[PDB]
Amino acid sequence: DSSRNKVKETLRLFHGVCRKILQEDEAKPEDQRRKGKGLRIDFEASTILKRNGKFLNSGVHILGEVPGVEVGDEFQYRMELNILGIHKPSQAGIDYMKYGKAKVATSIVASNSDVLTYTGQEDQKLITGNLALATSIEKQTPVRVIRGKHSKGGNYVYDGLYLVEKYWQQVGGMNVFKFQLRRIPGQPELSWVEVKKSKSKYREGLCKLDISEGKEQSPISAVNEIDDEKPPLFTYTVKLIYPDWCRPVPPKSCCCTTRCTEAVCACVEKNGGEIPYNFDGAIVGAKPTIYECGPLCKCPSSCYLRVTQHGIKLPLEIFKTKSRGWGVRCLKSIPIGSFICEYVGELLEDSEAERRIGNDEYLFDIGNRYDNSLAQGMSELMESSGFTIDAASKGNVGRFINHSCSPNLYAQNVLYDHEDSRIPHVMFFAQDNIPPLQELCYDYNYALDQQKLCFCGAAVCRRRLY
Ligand SMILES: C[S@@+](CC[C@H](N)C(=O)[O-])C[C@H]1O[C@@H](n2cnc3c(N)ncnc32)[C@H](O)[C@@H]1O
Ligand SMILES: [Zn+2]
Ligand SMILES: [Zn+2]
Ligand SMILES: [Zn+2]
Ligand SMILES: [Zn+2]
Repeated sequence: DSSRNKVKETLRLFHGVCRKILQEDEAKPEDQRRKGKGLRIDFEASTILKRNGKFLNSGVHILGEVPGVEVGDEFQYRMELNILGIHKPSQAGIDYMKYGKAKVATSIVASNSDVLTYTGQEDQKLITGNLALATSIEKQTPVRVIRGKHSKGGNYVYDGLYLVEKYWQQVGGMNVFKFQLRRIPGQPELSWVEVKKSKSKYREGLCKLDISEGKEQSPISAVNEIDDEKPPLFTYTVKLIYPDWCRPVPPKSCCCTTRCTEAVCACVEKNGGEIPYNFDGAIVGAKPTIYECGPLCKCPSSCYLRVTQHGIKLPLEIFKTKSRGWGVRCLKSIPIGSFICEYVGELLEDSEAERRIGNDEYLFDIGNRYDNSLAQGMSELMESSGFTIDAASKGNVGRFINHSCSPNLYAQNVLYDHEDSRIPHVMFFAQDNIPPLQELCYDYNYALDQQKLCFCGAAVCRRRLY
């Protein structure tokens, strides 16, 4: 609830600190850098959050559901599990707590879909963690299972609550304990099961293979498992449509022959003397404006300042919701800070967009969307436009992204093929590690009374869309 938002914002803060530390290391000459030394940005970020009182459920073990943590949630670092109190050991696979005179397991990190076999702990002994997991069988107390998928992206997934049914002992060439767990009925489906079904021959609800019809480099399918509706009529466009008096003037370019770096390069200077992306392509954090290198920059395509201009990289699809029409999701998980897509449509003066008929549901009002909340919290740890994008008649997949009061995306202004700040590119970025098939949403930011109810379903919902 408030708990859900607290959890998400705590993880967001953590990754913000990680990527700021990394940004500061990447700003150094490639021998003053510590990443080789075995810099540990997750460890350092964890220490910073700890000293500033940001850990949740600290000093206590929890049996069963953890408030604000949901089945399917993903984590990049094991340390995130400790920050949230999901799983306390930094390395050990089994976490446990006192229970009556005994100890029972609270959580395991694990490397017929409701059934799981888990390997324990040079013979293994029935002590500590192994003994606790064994005791879970007798008490029939719940165990949280965190599944390791195997580096940016979700590496761990919360798969929910399980019961331990039995254990046995076998040669691993020394002796090991093995445990069989079974998922408690009534929980949301495992995300790996949902993904498996989405990859099927006969996948239910498939309406259209490609709503772009060949224009996108990768097809964007449409799925409807709710009703018989097919996707709405519109002309798919991967290119912005400019008025003629707004066609791009050649921007200032940089003379760098190698990839651009900083804390010489004009484009680094545009960004305030720093690189707004990490070297792995993820955005460090939202800013009012990001300047990418342009067509005449001497730098290679691999330039750290060339990200959103390369277009969609993720496998997107549109799908039917029960109460908000069509929305957008991704067939795989999305690492925090990843570029999603642009909001593409016709660029119009606000007055022109307003005058036109039938387009009100597909307008992106440019400007005043930078949220500096995170920048502020992080500092504690250590402009307007007269233009609108009309995607009603002509637009890309961006027109289908719904609103949420607790969104997993945000809009980011980007300039690269021109310097006209009145009409920046509107680029969406992830602000969570997003589970596969989770609906993608951002804050529409409509002012109330300039009525329509908000159906985003968040616990902190502001109740009205406008
Ligand atoms: C840009 S369209 C998004 C795609 C749209 N759902 C469709 O089927 O084409 C914006 C419209 O989606 C609906 N919508 C988006 N988010 C909503 C929300 N949180 N609550 C209620 N309706 C929403 C509203 O009808 C809104 O006018
Ligand atoms: Zn440069
Ligand atoms: Zn440049
Ligand atoms: Zn460059
Ligand atoms: Zn809402």
